[PDB]
Amino acid sequence: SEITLGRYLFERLKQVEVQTIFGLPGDFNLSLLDNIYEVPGMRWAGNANELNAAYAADGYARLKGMSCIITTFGVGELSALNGIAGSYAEHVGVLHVVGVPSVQAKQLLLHHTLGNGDFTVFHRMSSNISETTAMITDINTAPAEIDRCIRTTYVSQRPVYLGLPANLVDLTVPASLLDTPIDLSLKPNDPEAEEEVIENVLQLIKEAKNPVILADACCSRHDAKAETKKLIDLTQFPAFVTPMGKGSIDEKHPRFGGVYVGTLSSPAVKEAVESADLVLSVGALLSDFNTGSFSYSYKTKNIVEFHSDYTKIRSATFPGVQMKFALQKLLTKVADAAKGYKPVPVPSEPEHNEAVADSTPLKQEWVWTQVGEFLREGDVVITETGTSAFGINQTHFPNNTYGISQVLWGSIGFTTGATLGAAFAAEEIDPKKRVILFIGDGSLQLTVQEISTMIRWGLKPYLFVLNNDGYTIERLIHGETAQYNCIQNWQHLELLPTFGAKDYEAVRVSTTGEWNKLTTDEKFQDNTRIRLIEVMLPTMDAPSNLVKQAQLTAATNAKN
Amino acid sequence: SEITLGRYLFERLKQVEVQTIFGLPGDFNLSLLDNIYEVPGMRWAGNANELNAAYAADGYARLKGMSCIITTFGVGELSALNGIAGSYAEHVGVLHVVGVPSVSSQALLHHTLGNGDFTVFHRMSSNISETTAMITDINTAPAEIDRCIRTTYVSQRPVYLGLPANLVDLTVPASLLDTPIDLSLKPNDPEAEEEVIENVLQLIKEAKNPVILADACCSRHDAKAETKKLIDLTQFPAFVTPMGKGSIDEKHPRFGGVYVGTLSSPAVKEAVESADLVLSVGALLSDFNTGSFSYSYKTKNIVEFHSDYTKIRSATFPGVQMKFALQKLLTKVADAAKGYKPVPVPSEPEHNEAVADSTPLKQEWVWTQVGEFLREGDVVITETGTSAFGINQTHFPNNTYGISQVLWGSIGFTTGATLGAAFAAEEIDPKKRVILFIGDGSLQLTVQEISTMIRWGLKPYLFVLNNDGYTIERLIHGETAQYNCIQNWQHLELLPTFGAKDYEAVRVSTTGEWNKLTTDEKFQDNTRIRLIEVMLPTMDAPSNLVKQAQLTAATNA
Ligand SMILES: Cc1ncc(C[n+]2csc(CCOP(=O)(O)OP(=O)(O)O)c2C)c(N)n1
Ligand SMILES: Cc1ncc(C[n+]2csc(CCOP(=O)(O)OP(=O)(O)O)c2C)c(N)n1
Ligand SMILES: [Mg+2]
Ligand SMILES: [Mg+2]
Repeated sequence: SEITLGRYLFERLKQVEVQTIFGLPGDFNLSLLDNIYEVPGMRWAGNANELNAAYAADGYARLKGMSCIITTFGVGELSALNGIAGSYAEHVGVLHVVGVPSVQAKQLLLHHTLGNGDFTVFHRMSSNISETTAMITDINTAPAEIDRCIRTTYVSQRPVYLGLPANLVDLTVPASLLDTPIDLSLKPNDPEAEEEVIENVLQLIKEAKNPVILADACCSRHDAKAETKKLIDLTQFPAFVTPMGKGSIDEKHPRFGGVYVGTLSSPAVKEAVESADLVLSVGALLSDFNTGSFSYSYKTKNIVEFHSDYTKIRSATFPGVQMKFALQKLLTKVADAAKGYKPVPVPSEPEHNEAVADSTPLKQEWVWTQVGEFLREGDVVITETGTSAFGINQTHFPNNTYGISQVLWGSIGFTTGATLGAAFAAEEIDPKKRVILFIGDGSLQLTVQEISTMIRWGLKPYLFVLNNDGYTIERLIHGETAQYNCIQNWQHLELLPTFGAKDYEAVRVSTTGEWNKLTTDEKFQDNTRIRLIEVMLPTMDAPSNLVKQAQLTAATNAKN
Repeated sequence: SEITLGRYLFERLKQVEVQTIFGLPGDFNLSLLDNIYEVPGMRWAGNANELNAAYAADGYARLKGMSCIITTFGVGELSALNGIAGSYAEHVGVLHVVGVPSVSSQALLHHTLGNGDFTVFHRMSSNISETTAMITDINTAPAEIDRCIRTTYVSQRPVYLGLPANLVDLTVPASLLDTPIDLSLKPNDPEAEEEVIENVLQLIKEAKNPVILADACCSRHDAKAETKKLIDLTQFPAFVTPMGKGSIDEKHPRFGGVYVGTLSSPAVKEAVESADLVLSVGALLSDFNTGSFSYSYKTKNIVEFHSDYTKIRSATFPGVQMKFALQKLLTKVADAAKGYKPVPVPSEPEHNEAVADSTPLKQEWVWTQVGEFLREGDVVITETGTSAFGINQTHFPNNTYGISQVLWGSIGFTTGATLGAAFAAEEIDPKKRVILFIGDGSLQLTVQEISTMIRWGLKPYLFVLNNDGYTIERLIHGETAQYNCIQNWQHLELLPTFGAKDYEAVRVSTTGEWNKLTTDEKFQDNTRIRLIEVMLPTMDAPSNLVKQAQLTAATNA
């Protein structure tokens, strides 16, 4: 009893909960894609381009655990690379399958049209932004090679490149291979290295007078949210998230003290974290840097970083000591270690805006607080590079909120595709889960067509478009009135019906009363159709600590 | 007297006729961009994404001879890579300038892979560049900039120039701008050239059925007049590849149409495949396979004039340059071809038989009818899909500039190329029309670049072929597969949705409707941007594609 290697791919992807496939068809993947329609519960998104496809795969992988995008040799694969790179940078498990010319390599050479002298060139380009690669050449090893690529994607949480020649996808393999699951479990830690790490961490905890816990980008990605909650529970140490970590600590926890954004933190959060004599960083990735926007660092060097891959203690690096296992062992002994601790109180924010007149023009500082009233448990909140990403750091999340904000890679446009991916993933998880996008008017332009694919599948995101007449975040750094910071004015309300939407809402809000009227309405709160909310904001308006920091950078002689 | 390195770049660009700069701003290019406004006459396109900006730079370079796209470190530059690779594949001179971190911050996490390797993106682009520079020394920088510009224009392939943010604000003597960049070619080694010429002349002497074939680099490397003289003096049949269409002015009695290898017409296929010598001008590749056709010749007796070298049968003559070598050949070639006896060459109908105005539009009808609309000086842009194949049957007036990316074949390219070509055209002559045929499927990939056309008040004709999906793909495999289907868009609403105030958007479904629009005197003048949505059956295509589809249906039975 045999199945094609093509069918085998998708049956595997199904076993690991990948149901939606991203990409575009082309010369070398059409017979491959035919298998999707024969695998119960698999679908093909039908993306509007390959870059967006990759962004969407990234968004889907963030919620579901991994994802698969399929492109074609040359034109499709090169179009996806920025998506793939951002997934690599932010540790998101994206399987990138590339249909290539059939396997004296006459067919590859006739089809290979770059006119360089090398048909491996695209593979070699992808290698730079891939955990591993594979180019399948042999039917007899192909099943194992695909299993390895899927396992690696999942376990390492980084992109994997899989080249599938057209002629191999049609060859058959025994169906019975599917009856043995892909091993998705992490390799155990080294008992001796782990034990050393744990002993040192316990000793540092015993010795600290003002320890804090800092959840970062990989806390949730590597399945350590529970472990982290437990760490806060057993220690009672003040707990904070970085902007990439937001949602990884349920924010109603009594010990949750807010988001640490460096010099952009509230004064109290800044003092709370920067006064710490020990930092336990869980899922660390965002570890210390500089940007023309914000200066993230000024703490102690007494840090313990549980990275997914290794652990760092002050200066020492214990390679191969993995976060989740290392945390679990630490939990068996951490209550004792922290037994000597008197609970320093945590920073708090005002929970609501002050009441103002309904006529009041919308401003960002007000908006970001007010979003807190609309959010609910189970929401997915996506924020684009630009003022949105900075603004969301002040917003109060309910319990069980999944944040997506691409703080490290910072590719504007990402979020329209990420919204698509997340919405597919969220519908598979719970049809009641809402996906809420905040995207700038500038960023929207780069990837706007992926709205079309949301309509195509009857997906129901809230698309809050922030209309401030261009690239405000860039205006604040340089060229406040430069033509390169301006954009063509689009009719945002007309986007949905221009892409064929029949069942949608498109509304513009310019005031506090308008915002409230829309967002407190019970019908709007139900995820019943796709909606675009156009939010009219002043061009130089931005979250306050950002504005203050912009005035700082501009005053100082410190530079690049 | 001193100017910034940034200002120097843009002044050097102005001297080589680059007036519009493509790209998107970002973290390490903002101070660079400031310089644009300091240089009289230069402008920043303001593109809607970096992929489209690369597609636009490519269209711009095709018309003006070279272009410049500027992107930001990591996120900008990697978005543009498919645009660059296409310009590499088809020999288009695109300068990709990337604003990078200063050479003393590196010495950031935002937009890097997390490894501290700040060279990974430059190394990625080196694979699809003629050459690269990463500038680190203010003292050598003007020379490195000139080198990159020269190699871009001379080699007609992309060049990658990395510019650290600290370097752009540093100063260089303005006096350097007073000596031009040298863009000239050295003459050929006379020995090698004499050898190529005598060998080609013998081949002509001995050939019974020789043909001329002009490909893309005939135009790119400025061999059009030499190629015309070749046809005049020899009276040999003369064809173009799809990539080279427009390279031979089609009103020449010896022009026999377009050779598309296995997808050529019966008559063209036979005229080329029975040749006992092919004189190829500007071949990109004389051998390649597409998802749609096979391209090759029957004879081993192939002469290839390339920009960089010459090939005769299996022998290569490195450094024997097309233009100089063709000029030398023409002095002797009438004598070599003295015996040749002409004959009619193949042709396609110039006109359609009159039919009823209610006649629904079909592809075969439309591609011939386009010939009635075109005029001398037009730029005619066709997307990968049915359009690229149908245009091959359209008669081009003299001096028609075709853009059709048949070799790289990346759908979506033409939306950007149309922007780039429309800027370049406006710089050449505001009255030169830019005419695009793009499928509904390809439009989706790069649609937002319509916004940038509107922004600059550019006035292209955008013919959108609505056949409800990916028809070329349907004909190959998966006729009714969901992956060949697309979300249906309201094309007539694209222009106003992207902020167009002065535009037309019209839908044509019949022969009569087509004719009322295109014969309208006012329509024929490029007074405003236009979208024309052309309604076509789902499985309709030019008859070569239809024939191929029935061929593999009656077969595989
Ligand atoms: C692909 C890509 N191109 C360019 C940039 C540089 N960039 C960062 S923010 C930004 C402007 C964002 O504008 P908008 O979405 O309108 O945000 P806001 O006005 O709310 O700041 C740009 C161009 C980038 N990060 N990624
Ligand atoms: C960037 C890219 N992605 C995918 C492909 C594969 N491809 C070739 S033609 C085609 C369909 C084009 O459809 P459309 O523009 O509507 O043209 P039609 O054939 O219907 O006239 C596709 C998906 C490609 N060539 N380039
Ligand atoms: Mg904006
Ligand atoms: Mg189509």
